Amino acid sequence: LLSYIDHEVSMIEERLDDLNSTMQRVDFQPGRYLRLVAKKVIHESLRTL
Amino acid sequence: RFRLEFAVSVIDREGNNLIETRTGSQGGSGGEKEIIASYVLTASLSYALCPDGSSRPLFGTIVLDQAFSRSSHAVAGRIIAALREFGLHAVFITPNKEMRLLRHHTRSAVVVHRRGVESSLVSLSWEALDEH
Amino acid sequence: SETFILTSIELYNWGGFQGYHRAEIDPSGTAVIGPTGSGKTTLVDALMTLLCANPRYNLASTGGHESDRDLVSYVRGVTGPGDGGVEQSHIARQGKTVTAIAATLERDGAQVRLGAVLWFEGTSSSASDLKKLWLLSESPEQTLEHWLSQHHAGGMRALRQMEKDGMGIWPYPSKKAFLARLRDYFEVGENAFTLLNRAAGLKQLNSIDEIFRELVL
Amino acid sequence: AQQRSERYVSARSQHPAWLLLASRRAPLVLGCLRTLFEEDALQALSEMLAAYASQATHLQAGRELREWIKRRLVVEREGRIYATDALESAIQFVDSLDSRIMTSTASRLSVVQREIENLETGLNPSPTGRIASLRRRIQDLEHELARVEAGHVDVLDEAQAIEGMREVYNLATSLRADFRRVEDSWREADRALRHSIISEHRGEIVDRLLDGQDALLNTPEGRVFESFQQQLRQSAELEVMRERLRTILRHPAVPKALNRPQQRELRWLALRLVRESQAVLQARARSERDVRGFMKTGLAAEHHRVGQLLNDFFNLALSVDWQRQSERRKPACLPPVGVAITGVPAIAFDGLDREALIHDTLAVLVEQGRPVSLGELASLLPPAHDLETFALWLAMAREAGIEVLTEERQFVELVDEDEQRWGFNLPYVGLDHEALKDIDW
Amino acid sequence: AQQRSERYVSARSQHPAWLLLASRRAPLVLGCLRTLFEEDALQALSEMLAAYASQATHLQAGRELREWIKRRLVVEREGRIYATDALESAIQFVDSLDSRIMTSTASRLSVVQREIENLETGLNPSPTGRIASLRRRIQDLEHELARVEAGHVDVLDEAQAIEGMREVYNLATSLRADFRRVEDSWREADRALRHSIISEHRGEIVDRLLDGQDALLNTPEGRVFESFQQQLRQSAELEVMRERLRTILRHPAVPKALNRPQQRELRWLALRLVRESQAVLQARARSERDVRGFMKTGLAAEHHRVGQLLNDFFNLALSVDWQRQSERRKPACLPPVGVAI
Amino acid sequence: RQRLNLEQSLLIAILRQHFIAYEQESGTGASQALVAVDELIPQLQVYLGELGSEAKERNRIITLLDQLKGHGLVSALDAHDRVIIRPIITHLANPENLQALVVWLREQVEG
Ligand SMILES: Nc1ncnc2c1ncn2[C@@H]1O[C@H](COP(=O)(O)OP(=O)(O)OP(O)(O)=S)[C@@H](O)[C@H]1O
Ligand SMILES: [Mg+2]
Repeated sequence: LLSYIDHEVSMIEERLDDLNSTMQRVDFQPGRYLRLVAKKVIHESLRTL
Repeated sequence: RFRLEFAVSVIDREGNNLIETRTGSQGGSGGEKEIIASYVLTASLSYALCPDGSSRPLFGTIVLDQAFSRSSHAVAGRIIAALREFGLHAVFITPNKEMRLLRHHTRSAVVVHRRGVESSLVSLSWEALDEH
Repeated sequence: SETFILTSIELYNWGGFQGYHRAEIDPSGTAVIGPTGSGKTTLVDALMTLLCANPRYNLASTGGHESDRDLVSYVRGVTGPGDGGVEQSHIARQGKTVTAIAATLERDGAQVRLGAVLWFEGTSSSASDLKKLWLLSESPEQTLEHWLSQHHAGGMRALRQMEKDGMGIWPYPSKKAFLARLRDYFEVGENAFTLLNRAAGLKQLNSIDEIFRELVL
Repeated sequence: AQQRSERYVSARSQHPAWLLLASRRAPLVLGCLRTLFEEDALQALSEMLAAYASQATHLQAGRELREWIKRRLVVEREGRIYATDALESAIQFVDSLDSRIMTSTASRLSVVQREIENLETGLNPSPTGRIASLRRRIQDLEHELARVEAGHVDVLDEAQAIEGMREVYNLATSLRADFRRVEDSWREADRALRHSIISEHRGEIVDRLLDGQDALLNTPEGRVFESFQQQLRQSAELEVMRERLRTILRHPAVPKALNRPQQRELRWLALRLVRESQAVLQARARSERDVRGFMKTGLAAEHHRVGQLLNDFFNLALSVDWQRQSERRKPACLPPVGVAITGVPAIAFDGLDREALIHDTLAVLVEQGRPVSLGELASLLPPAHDLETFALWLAMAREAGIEVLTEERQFVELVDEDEQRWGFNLPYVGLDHEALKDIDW
Repeated sequence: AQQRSERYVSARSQHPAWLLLASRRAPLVLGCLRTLFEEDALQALSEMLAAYASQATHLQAGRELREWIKRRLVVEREGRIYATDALESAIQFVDSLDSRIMTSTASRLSVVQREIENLETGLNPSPTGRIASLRRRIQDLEHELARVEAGHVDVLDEAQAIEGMREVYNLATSLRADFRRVEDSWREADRALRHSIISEHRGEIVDRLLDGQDALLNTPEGRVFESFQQQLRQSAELEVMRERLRTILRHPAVPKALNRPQQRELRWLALRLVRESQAVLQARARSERDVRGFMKTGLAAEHHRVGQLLNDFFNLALSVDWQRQSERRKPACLPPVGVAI
Repeated sequence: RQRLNLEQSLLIAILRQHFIAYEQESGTGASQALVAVDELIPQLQVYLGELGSEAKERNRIITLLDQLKGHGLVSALDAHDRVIIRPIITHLANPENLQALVVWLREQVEG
């Protein structure tokens, strides 16, 4: 439960960084561009377990 | 993958400033939804190909249906500019609504026709068509 | 360079089109035009059928909310909701028939051809009665007319026998192995083609989280 | 010692990279060339040279490009410009003046000692010393294992980790320096082969070479590259190397040692190297195919004879007086070739264009240089379509911030193609060039 | 993008080595400098410039030498001239245009992979992984030893041997890269310290620094060199490495891999390295001693006041008419010093 | 068509040399022989001479290029000051005609 989930989350974060790295080249409305961000949330039955 | 939350943000070119944060495409006008959806989808597709594990794409092509059904001219220009900047190849499918921009940014055209219940397909460059 | 691109598209006895037809597409980006209800979406649907694992026919019409057609209707070639009578005149072809499609990707010093052959045997409409076969060729001498000649000169075994003596050919009876082989050959992610099919006509975005948690990752 | 001076003089006289260093406009040229490699090149060069007057444009850029091509700084195959080794060497020298990763480190000494030991062991053919060395290494490994099992796990220091990372990056990134050299060697070998073929023309040699299926263009660099790529084709160690690198990258000391671009380069070493290695085989195949196609033409003797005749004619051409118009207009003897006929036997597209209208309106505004209302602008420039134009003018007026009055009406009468009459009850506007001179459209 | 253009323009404007390369007489001067570092220098420069008119020698040679001294490509301390990093960089660039050792070889790939493994193992704090890797390496060595005892001794081929020898020489010669950089950093640190002291002249700082026995003039390059030489002082590995080098030196492939100068360079690596390493510490000690002597001189305030007065005098001197003889001969107000009877 | 004089003959010979240079380093594929005017200017100045202004020489070269285009040997100039050499010159400057013209010019010079 600890190792597998945490490793998967870390890999997902690294991959997301890699994805948002290349977004900056393409130009949105002049003087603007887009960036994707993620936040971590823990809830539900996990605590109970 | 269900232990995260995602959001998009618009950041000005010079400097680094949050200008607008979004979790979707709600409350927008007609053209805004189309441009946002096309931009995010094409960026995700470009990543999803070979450059996912780096290197250049091996299968580069993308099909758009009913292109520019609700936007104006400038929005279409931005769309084409971004699509070419991403480095792919596009095929367009439109009714006779707009053809100037297509003539400006394409090289070959296909004309379909129906007469009864059959169909006829013709292909031609623009130079030959101009002489008629 | 080293990037494959679509170059031409075939069609034979499919949907509205009848007989033999083909179209050429320049690799610099091409346009398709025609009056309303002339067959534009049919060509793209036929192309899309060959790649994704679950087609969404005529998606762009509704903006991304509903699907409206199915494979059998295209194969037999219905041309309307119909009138209702003794003879279903709103159906182009009845009884035993054959349909075959093919697509061609080209790259510098390379050429790859795909395609499929389907047929019925008797007057029926069950989904199980659809005899199907998918192909993947490498040599240039493989052509659609050759496949049709082989089919008319024999049967399923006659078609399968091409791999035994020919080269650069791999028939697949099940689509799953075909897709696995294609993905291994092209070195692409597991959800690329379904993502392309979804992006073909989607014009909204309810929440990016669904897109990322179902397609991208 | 003087031989060195002579060689330096020759190098200053000959080597194109040094000549580019001696060039007056070296900074702009180097910046442009480095940016490009990441017809249209002339456009980019002219655009860059534009805002650098300080200290023709198109003509000078073309002349410089052609001079460098003659100097073989870059090559031109069919319609494209390709780089050589000298460009990369000069670029490296130029950008190395900022920051260089030091090599005189203890870690480098350790690696050198290990490699020296490996070489000395490998070159030995004795079957006894190898066994003794293996036994000694196993004994040392067992000692280390016993010490570790005693609880002596050694973790390196922060500075040590930084130095190790820097040295690893420096040694790893140096694998891509020799790529252009092989292509240059192949091209020069091909040119020498073509010169030898044309000089020889003997058909027996051409027939023998065409019959022979053995690979042409044989240089030691080709063999070295082939061996390198053949050992590179084994992915078993490549996967382990990639996994080890990705494991290393997740360490707190990484931001203190390498910047973003270096980390990005290190993350994708394996696939990038494989693709780069593959990229040269196609070039070799195309070169061989073109050589074989040229050989099959069988026109080398024709070209040799025609060149000899042209040389003879140009030798004769130095004994005539070109300062006389009468001699220059004296007819020669050449049969008419490709004689054509004697002329005669003696018996809902288009729609609207925006850019042109915008440009013409801008030209009218700048040439008049005074405020103009809609009526005069319509009179001077009658429209094809009455609508789609009033809206454009009103939109420009509103966007520019120029005020528009709606309390007064101006009547403009227009006649379409099919005669008839229309009356437009437009409001009043005033248009000037200065306000709207700095807004894109 | 354009930032790199500006940086390269500035580099053309600033870097002394680029200025020397862009000079008209670069080849002969570079050859003379290479010969020298292998009054007297100016005389030799005039000698070389003499029989190369082609295309007053003493008049122009001194001017070029002094300009390059101002350009700082050569450092003049008291009466002697010494080379710096830029000159050596230019020399290396010039001599590299003829022959460059190939770097895209399989041996370098193997070395890269093995060093990656070594560093990754060394940076892992977990004990279980260390134990597992140790056992796996022992097992692999045992398997290789069993194969060798089975009679499978392998010897590198002549081409492979030459490749390895050339790679070894390339790696070994890299040890002498950044010796002068530390010296230049120490010189610039000395200049910065002197300017800071003069700009300050507060006697408290000088007294505290003199009282403090902490060694000043500390640079990161100094720390790296100190660690490198501390590891270098272990002669046990040096002797073994030298013995291996001598053993390798006698092989049939030596003439076909390297020339005589390369063999000479590989012959005396350890002694020359020790000599050059020892040479740096003496220079650093001299620099520290001179810094302390200048601090103990205690004339910074006087020099600062004299500089301010000279600045004021030169500012005022721009408002007079120097074109008139009478004003140039008007007596000034200066008492005589050291009058002779 | 009209006959050919010596100035046009020398220009044709130079264009033939250019075509030879293009053809030597050529392989499979569709390509064209394009030469800029500025490259051709000094070589013809070597024989004819040099005029006071570059405008005079440029006008003379343009006139000669138009005269040769009238014979179908080249085409009109493009936007980048270049001309295209048609392959027909290969049959115009075949070795037999080259030898005949060389002999005729040698006889012209000798007496
Ligand atoms: N499943 C079906 N059932 C009945 N008719 C069908 C079916 N599929 C296609 N058709 C017929 O095929 C035509 C529609 O196909 P298309 O011409 O491609 O539509 P379309 O090209 O999207 O029209 P536009 O130009 O986009 S509005 C009509 O004549 C339909 O009657
Ligand atoms: Mg639809």
